[PDB]
Amino acid sequence: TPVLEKNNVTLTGGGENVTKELKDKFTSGDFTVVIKYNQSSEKGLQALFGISNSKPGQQNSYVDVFLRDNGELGMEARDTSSNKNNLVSRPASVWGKYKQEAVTNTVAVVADSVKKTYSLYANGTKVVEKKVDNFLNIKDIKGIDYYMLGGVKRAGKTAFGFNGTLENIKFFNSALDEETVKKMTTNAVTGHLIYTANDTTGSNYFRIPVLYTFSNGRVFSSIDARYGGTHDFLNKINIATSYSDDNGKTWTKPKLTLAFDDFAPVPLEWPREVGGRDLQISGGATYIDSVIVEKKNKQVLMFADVMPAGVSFREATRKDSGYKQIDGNYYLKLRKQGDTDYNYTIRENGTVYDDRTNRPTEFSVDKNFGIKQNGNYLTVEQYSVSFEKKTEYRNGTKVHMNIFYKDALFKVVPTNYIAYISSNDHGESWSAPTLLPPIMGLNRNAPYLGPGRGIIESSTGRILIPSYTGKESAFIYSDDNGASWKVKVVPLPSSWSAEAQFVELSPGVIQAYMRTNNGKIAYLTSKDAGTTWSAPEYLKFVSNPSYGTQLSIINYSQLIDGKKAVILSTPNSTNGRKHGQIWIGLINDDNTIDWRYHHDVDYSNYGYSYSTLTELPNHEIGLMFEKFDSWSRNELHMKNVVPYITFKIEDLKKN
Ligand SMILES: CC(=O)N[C@H]1[C@H]([C@H](O)[C@H](O)CO)OC(C(=O)O)=C[C@@H]1O
Repeated sequence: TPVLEKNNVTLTGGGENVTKELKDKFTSGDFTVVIKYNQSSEKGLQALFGISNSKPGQQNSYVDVFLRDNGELGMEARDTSSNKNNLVSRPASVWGKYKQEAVTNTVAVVADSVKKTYSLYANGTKVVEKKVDNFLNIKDIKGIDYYMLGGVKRAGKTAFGFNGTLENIKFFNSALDEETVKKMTTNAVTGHLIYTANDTTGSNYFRIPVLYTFSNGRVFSSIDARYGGTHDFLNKINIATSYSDDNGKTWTKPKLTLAFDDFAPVPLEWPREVGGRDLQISGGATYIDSVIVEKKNKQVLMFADVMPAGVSFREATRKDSGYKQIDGNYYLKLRKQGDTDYNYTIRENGTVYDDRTNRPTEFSVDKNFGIKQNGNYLTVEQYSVSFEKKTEYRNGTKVHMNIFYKDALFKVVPTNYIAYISSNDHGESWSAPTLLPPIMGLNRNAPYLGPGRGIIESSTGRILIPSYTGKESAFIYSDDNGASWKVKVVPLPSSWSAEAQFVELSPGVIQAYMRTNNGKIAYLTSKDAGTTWSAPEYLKFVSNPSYGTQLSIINYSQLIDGKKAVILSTPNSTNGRKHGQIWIGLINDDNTIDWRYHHDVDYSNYGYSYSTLTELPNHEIGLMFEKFDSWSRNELHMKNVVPYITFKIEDLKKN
C-alpha cells in the first residue's frame, strides 16, 4: 500500500510541495513511484516528482523521474558531496498526443538497493532495468529535506517544472515486484500493439509493419519478427502475420508465415549498452521486407527478400544472380562442400544435377529449400544464442539441411533473392515459397523489395511490385495475372535506397513515390501503366535527413471534398526519423495533386520511422508504424514500439 496518493494535480511548471506528507515515510530508502499523467506541453525536460536536498550548494542531491520532448522516460539519482550521478532511461517510452488530446500514460520507477537496480516502466512494459555500482536510494543522499510533485527543488528553486495533470501518483516505501508494476502501468496505450515482445512469434523485437485490406473486409498485417535485436543485418528474421475480421478492433495472435529453423524462434535479451548493441546473430538465414498484394481473382500474394546465412544488403554479391541458363531454362545453382566452383543445378522436380556430366545426382531439394538424399532428409544441428559477450552454438536439435544455411552440403550463391507465396483463403494458409527467376539478368543480384503493398493497375490488370537496387528502381511486374514476372529497371539520379510505393491517378497513369539519398521524397510518373517513367520530381513540403526513410502511400476509395484522394504517411524532420505526418492529396482533373491537408501524428521531436497505411472496410484509416527512430544507434533493440492507430478522415484534416 501507498504512503502517499494524490490525484488530479494540474500544473504549469510550478510544482506542488508534499514534504510534510513524505518526510519520514522512507525508512529503508527504497521506493516505487507510479505516475498516471498527461502532458499539456511537451517542451523541455520535465520531472514528474522530485526528492531533493533543497539547500544552497546541494543542487546535485536529488532523485527524479523525467520526460523529454522526444518521448524518452528516465530517472536520476544524484548525491552532491560524493559526486555520484546515476541516470537510467529509455528512448521512445511514452506518447504525447493523439487526435488533438494529451495522452494519458502510466510510468513507474523502482529502486531496489538489495539488487542495486533502478527499473522504469511505461504503459505495461519494463522499458529499462539497470544494475549500477554507484547505487543511491533516498537514504544514501545527504540531507534530503524536500519532496515535490511536478519538479525538483534545487537551491531553493523549482527545476524541471512539469506541464500537465498528474491524474494519480502513488509513492511506496519499498521496491514492488516486476509483475505488479507492469500491471499497474497497463492502460489504453498498451492495447495498441498487434505484435508484442515474446508473444506467439517468440521474438522480442519487430520492424517493418505492413497493413493491407482484402476484398472480403479482412484487414491483414505482416511484420519483420527480428530475433537478434532490431538490426537490419546481420540478423535472424521471420515474417509474422496477424489479421482482424472486425475493422481492426481485434487481432489474431501472430503466426509465423515465412521462417527458417536453422535458429529457433525464441526470445533473446539483446544488449542495449554501447558495448553489446553492435552484436549481431550472424549464422542464420532470413526473410526480410515484405510486400502484399491481392489479385483480381482474390488470391493474395506475399513477397519477401531471402538472405542466406551470412548474407545481407551489405555483404551480397552484386555480380551473380545465383542462377545458370541451360538450354533456355534458368536453374538455381549450387556449390558442394569442398568444391570451389558451383558444379550443380536444381532442375525438374527439385532434382540436383551435376552440371559436369549433365546427369541427376541422388540429391534433391524440396519446396522449402530443404535437402534430401535418396528421398530422405539430410539434417544439421540448430543453433542457439547465449550471452555472458555472445556465442552461437549447436543445441542438439536436428532440423532439415537447407541450401540457405551455414552448414549445408550444398549452398546457393551468397547473394540476396526474392520469394513469393500465395494464399487462396485470405492469408489463413500459404503455398510453399517460389524463388523469383533472374529477372535482373544472370550476372546481377535480385533487387530488394520496397516494403508495403503492390498494386493492380486498373486499365491493364498489370501487377506491380516495388523494388530497388541501390542505383535504380526495379518495378517488378506481371501481365499474365502473376504466372510470370518481368522488370522495368529505371536508373535513378544517385544511389537512392528507392523503397517505393505506387498510386494510380487515373486509368493507365501511375506514380511511384520513393525514398532518396538527398533528403526529399521523389515521385516518378508513368502514363503507360509502368512501361516508361518520367524524370523524378520531388515533394516540396517534406524535408528529411539525407539517408531517408520508407514511406506509405495509398489510394483511398471515397471522395474527399468531391475529389479522388491519396493518403501519404512519412516522417518529416531533418533531425532524425521523427515528426510523423499523414497527408491527404486530392487528385485534379489534369492529374496534379493538391496536397490539401496534413495531420501530425504526435509531437515533432517524437520518433516515427517505417509506416503503413490501409483503408479499413468502414472507410476509416488504419496506421501501423515504428514509434521510434530506427536509424539511430541509441534506439536499437527496443521492445513494444510498433503500435497500430486509426483515424477518421475528419481527424486527418486537422493540423
Ligand atoms: C533488406 C534490407 O536490408 N532492408 C533494410 C533497408 C536497407 O538495409 C537499406 O535500404 C540499404 O540502403 O534499410 C532499412 C532502414 O531502416 O533504413 C530497413 C530495411 O529492412
